Amino acid sequence: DIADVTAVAEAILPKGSARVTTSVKFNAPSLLYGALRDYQKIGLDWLAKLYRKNLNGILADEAGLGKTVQIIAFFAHLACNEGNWGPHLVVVRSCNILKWELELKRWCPGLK
Amino acid sequence: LVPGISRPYLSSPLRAPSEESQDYYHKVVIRLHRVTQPFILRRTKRDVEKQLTKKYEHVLKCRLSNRQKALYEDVILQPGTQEALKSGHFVNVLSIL
Amino acid sequence: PLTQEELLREAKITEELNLRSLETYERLEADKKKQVHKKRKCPGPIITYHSVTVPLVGPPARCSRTFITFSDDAT
Repeated sequence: DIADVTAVAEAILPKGSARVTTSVKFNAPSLLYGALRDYQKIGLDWLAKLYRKNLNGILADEAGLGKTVQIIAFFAHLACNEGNWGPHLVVVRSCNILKWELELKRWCPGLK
Repeated sequence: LVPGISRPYLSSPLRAPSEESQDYYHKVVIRLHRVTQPFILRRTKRDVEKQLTKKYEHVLKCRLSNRQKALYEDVILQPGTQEALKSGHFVNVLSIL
Repeated sequence: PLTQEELLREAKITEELNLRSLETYERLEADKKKQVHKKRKCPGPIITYHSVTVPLVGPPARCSRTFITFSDDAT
C-alpha cells in the first residue's frame, strides 16, 4: 500500500525545523572536487538514503542553493560508495545543458 | 514517485468537482498532498542564510552640485512645468520626472 | 566485468581529458599570461640597456650596475 511507502519516506525525511541539524557525519565523496556546504552534505545524505531504499524524491530547494552540485555529488557517491558507475540520464533544458556539463566537469571530472 | 500504481495514470478517479463532490475532491487533494510531501525536500534561503554568501547593498547620498542645483531649480520653476504639474497629465509629469 | 581499480584509473584518465576539455573555457590564466608576458620581441638587431640592483661585496648594502647587450656580432 502507498501508505507504507509514505511512512518510509517520512522516516527518511531529515528531522529539524530547518532540516539542517543532522547527526550524520557524511564525508564528501573522494571523487568530488571541492567542498560541499553543510546543507549540501545533508541533501546528499538524503539522496543516498533514498537510493538505498529504492525510493524517488523531489528536490525543491530554492533557486541558487546548488541543486545541480547536489546531483553531481550524488553521482560521485553512487560511483564511490555504491559502485553505481552505470549510465545515468539527466534531462535538462537546452539552455542548461552546457551549464550541467561544465558543472559536472568542474565538480567530478572523472565521470564520462 | 511510485512507478506501477494499481490505478492507471490516464484513468483519473476524480472528474470535475460537482457541488456535492467538492468536499470529496478537496479531501482527496489534501490526502494526495500529504502523501507527496515526504518525497519533497524544500529549503529556503532564510534557513541557510547563516551559510549563504552575504549580499551587501549600500546607498551613498550624493550632494547636488551648484550647477545641478541651478538647473534643477530652473526646471522646477519654469511656468510650463508649473502648468504641467497643475494639470496632472500623466505623460507630462513623467517627462518632467 | 571490470573492477573498481580499473574504473578508478579510467576515471583519472578521463578526469585529465575533461580538465583539458574544461580548460578550453577555464584556461583563462596560463595562456593569457604566457601570450602577454613574452620574453622576446620581433626579429632584427636590438641593443638592450639593462640596469639592476646588485648586492655589494667585499635592506642589505646594494649598488647599481649596468649591462649593455647586443643581438648580433655585426652590430
